[PDB]
Amino acid sequence: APGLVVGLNKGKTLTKRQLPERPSRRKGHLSKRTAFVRSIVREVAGFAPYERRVMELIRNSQDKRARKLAKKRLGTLKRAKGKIEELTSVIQSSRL
Amino acid sequence: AIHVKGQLPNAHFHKDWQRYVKTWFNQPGRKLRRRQARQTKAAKIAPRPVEAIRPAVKPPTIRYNMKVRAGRGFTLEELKAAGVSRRVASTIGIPVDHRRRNRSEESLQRNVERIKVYLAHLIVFPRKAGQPKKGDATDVSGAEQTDVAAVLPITQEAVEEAKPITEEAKNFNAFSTLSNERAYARYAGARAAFQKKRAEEA
Amino acid sequence: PTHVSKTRKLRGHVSAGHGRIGKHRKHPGGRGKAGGLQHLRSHFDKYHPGYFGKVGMRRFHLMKNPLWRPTVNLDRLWTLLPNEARDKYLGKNTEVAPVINVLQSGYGKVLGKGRLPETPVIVQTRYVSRRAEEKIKQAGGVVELIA
RNA sequence: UUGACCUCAAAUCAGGUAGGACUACGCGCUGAACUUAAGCAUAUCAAUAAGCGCAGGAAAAGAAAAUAACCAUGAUUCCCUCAGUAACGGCGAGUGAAGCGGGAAAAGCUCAAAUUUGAAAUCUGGCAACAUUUCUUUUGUUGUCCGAGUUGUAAUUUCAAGAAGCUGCUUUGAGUGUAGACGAUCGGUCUAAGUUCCUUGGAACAGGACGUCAGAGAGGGUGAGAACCCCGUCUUUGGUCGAUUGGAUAUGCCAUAUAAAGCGCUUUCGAAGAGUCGAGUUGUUUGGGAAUGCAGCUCUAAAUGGGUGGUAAAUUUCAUCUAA
RNA sequence: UGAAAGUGAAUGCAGGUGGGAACGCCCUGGCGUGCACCAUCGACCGACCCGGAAGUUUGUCAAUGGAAGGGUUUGAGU
RNA sequence: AGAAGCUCAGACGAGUAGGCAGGCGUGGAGGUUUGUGACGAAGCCUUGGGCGUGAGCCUGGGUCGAACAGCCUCUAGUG
Repeated sequence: APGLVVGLNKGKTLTKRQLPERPSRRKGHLSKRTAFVRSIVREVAGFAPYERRVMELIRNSQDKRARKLAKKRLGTLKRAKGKIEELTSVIQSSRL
Repeated sequence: AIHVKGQLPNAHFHKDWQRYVKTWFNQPGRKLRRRQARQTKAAKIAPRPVEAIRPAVKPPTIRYNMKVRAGRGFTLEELKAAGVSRRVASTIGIPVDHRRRNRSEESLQRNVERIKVYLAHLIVFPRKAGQPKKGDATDVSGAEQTDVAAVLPITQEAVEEAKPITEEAKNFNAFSTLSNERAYARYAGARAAFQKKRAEEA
Repeated sequence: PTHVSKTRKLRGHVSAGHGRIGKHRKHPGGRGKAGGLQHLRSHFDKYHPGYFGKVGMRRFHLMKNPLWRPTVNLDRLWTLLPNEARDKYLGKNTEVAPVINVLQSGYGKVLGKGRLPETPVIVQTRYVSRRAEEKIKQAGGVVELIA
């Protein structure tokens, strides 16, 4: 396959280089100050009404219903699942 | 209402196209204007060449990856290898392409020797006359306006001439290998699923 | 020009060669390809079959470059070489076999139509036909895949 | 009670700015119908005309929330090509792009998010001094008061990084004349040779003899076809003399590197834009077809998160890029 | 050539046959010879309908792959 | 024997719509003609002459006063 147009590792083999990491790709990495500030703001502000509703559903253990409500509120199931795991972490930490 | 031989008409002329007809009667005039502007730039910019050096890059498709063309600028990795800082490269006429990268050592070397040839043949005037600093030339009497293409052209890879036939090339079914690799790539996804389903089943 | 045309020979003739019984009217049969199933069906069926309806599946965002694959036959492989290389290698027994990179000639596949001389030859290509390879190996040469 | 501050007012207060015209070409908004489909309602005409708003000498666009799937390319614009193609269409009439590739031209960058904190280091204005000028018409400098500003003005940073550190080489003015040279520049000027004879005629600029000039035999004017009568034409990308400008050069003076900067290694750290993204929906648009863009409404994120990879969904990888 | 995935044009002197331009030989014909064009019989390439030999690795028992060979089907082919 | 020429013979000849061919005329462009013209160009008038089947063309006389034409090609706002 290497050097055969078709296959899995198709294409010309010309050594290899390790590209330097671009600073733009670091975006999305959670910073120390950003984590500190967001914790302060969460304490100051609280949760949105739909976040509260989801947390109650997670407490009462309707995981599917909480997932479907979060998808309804946020729009995509991926963002819903991220919010569920975010809110269940809040629940676990508060029980701690 | 269409009764003659030939293909069915396809003239996209149902708008107000005469309003937007573009004529080329100014083609000789524009050509002379571009010539005069080019000569005005040549005289105004001093000894410095009218065209900056460009890297040698490969076009990004199977239709064109066998050729070498001119790129936009030299990557930061290439400039570091050639020993030129990005701050001075723009000042001495070396373009900088922060977006490009060297995924292969071959592309890296290709442009590094291009910068090395440019640096060897470059006469840099001292900023203050008579006080040559680092990189500044000692004599600038022979400075001239030359063509970067003549000093350093874009070179195309040339296929090697006749080479001997070896036995591992003799025992190589090219068509069967092409068919096998295509089929291997086609069904690699199904194989990964089957190996998975086998694991949980086991 | 204009002086060797008609309307210089119909000057004087009434109706200008379009007849009296029917005349030259603006669009007596409709504009453009109007019809094809109603009153132009006779011309459309007998001279342009297959014009109406869909056949096949659509491809969205088709790009020609990944499909680029011009083909060359065996009977042109030696003409792809310079004249000096043909003189040096065609018909002469040498330890070193001439090589043709058809990709640099502008070809993505080597097809098998035609005959190939008996001298060994190295063919560098991306794709090749089954019997195109059979004739190249028959001629004593080899095919090397390029990518 | 006086005060401080906030908010909101007034003045023919001090100093400014806006409109209108123009609109060939620029950016938007708004927006048809005739027409075509041999009828006609989707469509087409057309994202056009009319209407409305706002610019410039160009405008707009622009340094990738871009392509691609390559051995990878690399801001934008325009040309050729892609291509009458992929695609959209009562799949009818019709409509219809983009990546690549070749060329023209090329140029890169600036903030927000950082404690200067051993020092608001920042700036408008009043006043007074000087200086400067396409210019008594222009444009600044320095000092000193009043204010603005900590609800954040400078310095430093922009992801291509950077920031703090770690030695160590390297680099350095936002200056002012004056002199002459070398270029450019509107403009005042300068410019070769028959008007000799004969004939015709009202007129010779015609015809014929004899010449002349030509780097000037372009073109006009002059009482009829004039290189030599006149203006011009050629020389001229030039002599000329009168002001302008340009980049160098000679030095003169002022300049606190007590600074600043590039580069190199960090066991490190690295702040990155929200009623915005995204989703649904309704319009309107597109070649975009299971929504291409835009807009309205509803819901509303996130932190290796968010975009995008042109068939919708869940899931898992991979590239790429880094919006608001 | 097919909607695509894809595959992709010499059994032969690049075949036979019929008529054929021009030429040659013989005594008007005959004999060769046959360009160009049609009629026709094949061969080859792609689809279509069978047939699954190797071979590739992954499931070897298989997965994948497609050879020979057959249809008298088809193409805007050689 | 402007071989694109010359020469011989035979048959034949209606025509709307329509097709084709060869010609005549007009404005402008290139070439050409030692081309015509104030001793009268162009235009115009004509019970003058001449040529061609024809489209047309030439010419005498009259008027007139500043330009115009033949041939080979190019072209079109060409009858």
